[PDB]
Amino acid sequence: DILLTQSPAILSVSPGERVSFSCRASQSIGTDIHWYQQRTNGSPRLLIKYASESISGIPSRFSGSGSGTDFTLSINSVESEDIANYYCQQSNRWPFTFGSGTKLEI
Amino acid sequence: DILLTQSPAILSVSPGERVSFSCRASQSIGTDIHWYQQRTNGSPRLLIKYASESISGIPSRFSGSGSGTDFTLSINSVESEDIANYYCQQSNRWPFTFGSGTKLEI
Amino acid sequence: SALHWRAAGAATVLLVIVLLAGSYLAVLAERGAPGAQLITYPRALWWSVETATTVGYGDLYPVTLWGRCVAVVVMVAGITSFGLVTAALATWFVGREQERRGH
Amino acid sequence: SALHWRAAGAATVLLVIVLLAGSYLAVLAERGAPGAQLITYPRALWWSVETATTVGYGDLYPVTLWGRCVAVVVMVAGITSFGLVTAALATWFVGREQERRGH
Amino acid sequence: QVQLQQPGAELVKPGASVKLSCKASGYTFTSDWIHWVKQRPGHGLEWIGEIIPSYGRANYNEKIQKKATLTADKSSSTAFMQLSSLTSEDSAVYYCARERGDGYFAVWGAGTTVTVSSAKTTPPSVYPLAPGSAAQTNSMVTLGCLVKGYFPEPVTVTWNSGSLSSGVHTFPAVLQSDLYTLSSSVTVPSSSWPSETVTCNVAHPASSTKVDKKIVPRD
Repeated sequence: DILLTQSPAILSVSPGERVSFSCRASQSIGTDIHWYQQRTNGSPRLLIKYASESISGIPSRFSGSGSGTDFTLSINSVESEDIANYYCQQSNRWPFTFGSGTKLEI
Repeated sequence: DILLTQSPAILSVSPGERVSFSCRASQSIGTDIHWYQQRTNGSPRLLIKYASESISGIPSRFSGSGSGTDFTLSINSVESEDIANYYCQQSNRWPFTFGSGTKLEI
Repeated sequence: SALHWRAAGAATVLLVIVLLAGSYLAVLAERGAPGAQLITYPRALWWSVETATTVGYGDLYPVTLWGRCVAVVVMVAGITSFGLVTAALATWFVGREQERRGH
Repeated sequence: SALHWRAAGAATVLLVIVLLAGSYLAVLAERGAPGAQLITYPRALWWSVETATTVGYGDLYPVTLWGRCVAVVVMVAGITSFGLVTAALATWFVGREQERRGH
Repeated sequence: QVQLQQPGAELVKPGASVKLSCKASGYTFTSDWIHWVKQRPGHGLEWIGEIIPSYGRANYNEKIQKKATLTADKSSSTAFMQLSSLTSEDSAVYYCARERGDGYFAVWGAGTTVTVSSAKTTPPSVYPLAPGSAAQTNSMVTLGCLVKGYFPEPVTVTWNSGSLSSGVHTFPAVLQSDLYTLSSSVTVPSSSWPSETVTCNVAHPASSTKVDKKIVPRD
């Protein structure tokens, strides 16, 4: 089963700064990684699919990059509504698995 | 994306000595590595292509070697005009990427 | 419309149906097997095509009994349809050559 | 020149054209997809040949929708051309055998 | 050759935009890609993006903030890179390079120095540097000229229209109060001066100026 490492677990950034969440896969998974945002007591929200594809309704502020084992989710210009837990998820190999999560902090 | 590590970043050598720049790829890329020389305020210059192929106009002093992940650019007999930054670049996988550069010092 | 062109057309349509059903059935067979990659529909469709043509890229294959069985049907449907087209072309060539001779 | 030898020749020339256009179109489809290897022309040409013959080395394959579509055309053009040659050889053999019998 | 021609310099106010050109010459094929590469002062090479002009399809480095938009004019064999909403982070040399679809960059442009600043463009002042009356000379003599108060970078200093390359240092500029200053040193046989004329030519692309200054003995 594919292990998704998200380190660091907490990210402290100042408003308007760029920010990058790391997601590393235990083996090569192409671009088969997706990113969810979950705020305090909300359900997860698909942000980015297939490592870089936009989702309608998500601020252009969000982008993704990577292929193979090393994946990055990025926020140009952070703001308060971006405080949340950020999770990655792979669909390359059964079973689907999730990274452990990275909390964004301003 | 393929990471190209060039270490050490600076190389100090005496005139006429042999010198070897290392370029290591984060995954196997065949012989799909190319080498550029950039002197102070000049643009990069193709030196070696496909890890070992000569470029017309480049002193025979220059050669390349390696395949897989570990690549070496070599200068028999270093001289002053060889002071420069030396970069490697891969074309195995999209996107093309560059190594971080190794400065030659005499 | 002569038999061989009808068969060639029928085979083609049939192969497309085998490809689609195979992509669906492969995903249903392979999910639940750890390490399986043949588990989303778009890439299963690509896989069923590379299986029917036997093009052999090796980027995707089944690991379960039923996905392999599905793969065999797709191989055979592919190889067979393409063979039928050859047989249809040969019937054309052999007939057009009778005519060139008078007969 | 009989139909089947003209067709075989036409198919061959057509396949060469499909190979060249496919090498070009694959590179245009695959650049921009992270991890794609099918992104320089010489090796794309090699790839389009190994695709048309279905030789299955698995050293290169497309990862995008349009590169896979291009790959399907190349597979089908290859398999089909080779089948046509078989049909042309069979028309030859069947005719040369009529003659051996008198007819 | 010169196969890829780029403007030497562009000055951009923060928040604004600039369209860099790259005119191609030599052999052009339908299969050619033109790439663009960013080099921030003292740092490495960064791939920005690529265009195939004979189709207009462009791809980009998705790992960085997307500032660039690539286009090409088949008519004029010119590739353009539109850099938008720039900050100081976007100040760099931007090279274009040509790739024959076989993976490497055979030829590059001289690069375009982009400076993101609010400071006025300022052509340099150029002054002689000739020895004082009490300096004795060896068999060589060192002359120079001082390139003061210009913005933005760069300037290109030659001597006698390029014909005098041996014995020449041009120093990196220093920046004070939003203007650059450098000097350039030239050493010729003490015998040959002033009997043989010595002139520095200072070109400042950002102001489209190129000026000469002869170095004659103090009178």
